[PDB]
Amino acid sequence: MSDIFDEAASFRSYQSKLGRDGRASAATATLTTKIRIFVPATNSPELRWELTLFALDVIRSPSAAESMKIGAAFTLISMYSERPGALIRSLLNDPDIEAVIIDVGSMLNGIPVMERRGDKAQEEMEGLMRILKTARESSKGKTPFVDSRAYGLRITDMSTLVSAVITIEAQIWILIAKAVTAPDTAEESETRRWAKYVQQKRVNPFFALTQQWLTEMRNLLSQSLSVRKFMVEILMEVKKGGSAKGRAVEIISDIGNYVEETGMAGFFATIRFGLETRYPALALNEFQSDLNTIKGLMLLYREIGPRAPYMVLLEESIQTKFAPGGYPLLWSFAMGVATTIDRSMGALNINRGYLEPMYFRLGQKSARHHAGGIDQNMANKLGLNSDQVAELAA
Amino acid sequence: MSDIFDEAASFRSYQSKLGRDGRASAATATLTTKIRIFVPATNSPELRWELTLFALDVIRSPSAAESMKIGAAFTLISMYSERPGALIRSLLNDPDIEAVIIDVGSMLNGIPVMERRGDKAQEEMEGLMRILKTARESSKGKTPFVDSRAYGLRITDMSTLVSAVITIEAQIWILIAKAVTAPDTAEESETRRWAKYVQQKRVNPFFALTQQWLTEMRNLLSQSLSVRKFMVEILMEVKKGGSAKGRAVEIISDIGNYVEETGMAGFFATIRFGLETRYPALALNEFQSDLNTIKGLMLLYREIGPRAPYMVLLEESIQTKFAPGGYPLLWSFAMGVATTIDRSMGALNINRGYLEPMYFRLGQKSARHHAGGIDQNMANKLGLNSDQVAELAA
Amino acid sequence: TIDRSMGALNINRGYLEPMYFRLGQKSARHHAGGIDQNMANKLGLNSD
Repeated sequence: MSDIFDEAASFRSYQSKLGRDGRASAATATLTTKIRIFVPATNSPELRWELTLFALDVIRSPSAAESMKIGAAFTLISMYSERPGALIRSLLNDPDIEAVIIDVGSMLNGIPVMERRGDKAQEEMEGLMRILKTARESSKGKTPFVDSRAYGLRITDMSTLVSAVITIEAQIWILIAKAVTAPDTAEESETRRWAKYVQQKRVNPFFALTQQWLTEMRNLLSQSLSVRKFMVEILMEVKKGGSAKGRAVEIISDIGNYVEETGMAGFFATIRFGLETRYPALALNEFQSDLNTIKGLMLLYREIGPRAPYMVLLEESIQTKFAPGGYPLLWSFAMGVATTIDRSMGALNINRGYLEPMYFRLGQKSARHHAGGIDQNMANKLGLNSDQVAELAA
Repeated sequence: MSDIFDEAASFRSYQSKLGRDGRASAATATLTTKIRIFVPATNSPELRWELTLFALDVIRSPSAAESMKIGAAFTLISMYSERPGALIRSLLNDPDIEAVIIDVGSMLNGIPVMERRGDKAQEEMEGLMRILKTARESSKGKTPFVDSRAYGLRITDMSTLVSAVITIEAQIWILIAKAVTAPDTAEESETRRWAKYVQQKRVNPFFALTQQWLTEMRNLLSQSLSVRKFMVEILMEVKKGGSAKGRAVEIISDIGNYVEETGMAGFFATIRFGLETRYPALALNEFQSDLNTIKGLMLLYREIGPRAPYMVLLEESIQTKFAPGGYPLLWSFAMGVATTIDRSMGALNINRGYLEPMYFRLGQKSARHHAGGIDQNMANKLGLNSDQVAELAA
Repeated sequence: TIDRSMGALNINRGYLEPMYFRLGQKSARHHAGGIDQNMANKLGLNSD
């Protein structure tokens, strides 16, 4: 009767937020791995420039352990800040890892430990020379930068160091957008992002890392979740306005615009195209289930918090509930109108196992062959009967 | 008269929750079996790696007693946690078994009990040696891992131990989804999950157990209810958000996303297809009793609690009431409409004794030949008669 | 007529009243479709 078809509406709503309540215990505590991070102790450009040159080699090194690679990645990302140690410690929310911040101090060819020389210090020094030698020998004499003069470059001016650092920072931050969604199909948008900043003169193109190095870093960035968690945390904190933003932060925030809502195009295309742009072909006894699920998903996205857009980057388990497959019918209809309306929509890979071509065809017809689609008009267009015909005349 | 057909509805509602009230006594207390669990006392990677290798061997062993196999399974599942004993003790709700947590301490080829050597210890040592020898001899020299180098592999880095343990836990946790529903028809969805996690780089494919070991572990998991209860409790605790989630916890929750509502495809398919997607063929005076039963089942499911999705895993007696057989007509109608609508639905085995082919045919017709089926339109589609005709044309 | 399993039940009692049994048999199939009160308004359901 009347009561039924409404009990389920609450039942499906209740089923979504079934056990997602309360607080968990500390028993489920992940084992932690020690991560050694080399941060510059001082503000001297010569030390910082020599440090970021070292961090580039460690990432490019094939003999480097993964823990060292994470430390080099953390060293690079926090190079812009005047207090890299404070930034890492106050913006780390990774239960998987524990970070031991190491102030570099002075700077040799490698790094001087400068702590009880001879006692548990020489072996680390030999290891770093093995890291540096293997890193340089692995490549065919090719420096990480696309310009060989950018590697053996002496930096003593603070102005030059800052510009050089951002270019290394910016080129790294391009990769996060398509590091886990489709890392193989990258280097097209990444080059487009780099070209945009070069034309804006925000980045000096002299310090341009080669694509061989970028592939090595992107592979490291995709494998490791701790680096992604730290980099997402920076994005969220920078996104919060209120204070003055420096050149380093402004580029990071600008890059974060492309990073947001990544890896969830299937869900958002359904929202933008399938749900909005109201087509008379919506209520057809086969979308009401998907419409109800989509409505529940909106509340879940609002409930998650500020980490919702970067769900794929953090690999949240809640993301699977958002993926198409729980509402394949409306999603198939949604990309049916999406491919016809948006020219860019159509390069998306949607060769899933629940394509439902019949509903895809209906979406294709809905964009063009359905009707003109005049929604409720606040302005009274009493003589616009032919106006729709002229619009429909194409 | 008017009172009839409402008195009957209240009677059925009261009969559903007939005697499920009050609190039971302690007289009906099951006999408990001692279960010996070997947990790592320290955090040294070598000891934990040796312990998980021993657990793999014991599980693979054919001469192992069932209690030893359950102990090995509990040892494996809790290896990721830094304090496995606390995790097991604080997440155990099994009246059938009592767990005696044993801190391993040091590690020989097997495990040193290190408690009054010579007194009631040498027999256990020789028993464990027999277990290991039988496990190694039983297979044709084949290690549990698909790579022979992964077995005799020395682990001293914490990161490598974490990665290997994560891979082993993931491969174990794939089996729970289809361990009791259809264990024989597995190895397809399990392989799909493994491929998905490999493509996400969450699991290192080097530590991939062979399919023979996976079959043995799936058989053990299907036979035993205590392991299933422990893993369902872990899933429930992990599902509760609020705290930071590690890589192991994220993987476990992502797997539990697939685990939820397993073994109840008939009921939920009935809901989603027959109940929702309102078809003019619903109100037919042969579905009213089924609709009332379905409503009562919905209230029962809401009443059960957070264990409602995992009733088949825990083998709850309430599950039999949820199974089709109390509402075969609406279930058959929903199966027909689902098979016509959902392409994936149709690989389901529905060769029951209450198929009612007439209602299956009625649902098949209602899916396609019935009508366009335009529901209540909030947006007024004045001229959408031709739109409905075109939609029905397909 | 409705439940296939129902029919293995032994109902050979002394008060069978076949005339009312026959009417029940006709009620399931030959009586009518039996459209009950419809919360959803299906105006075009005459052919349905």
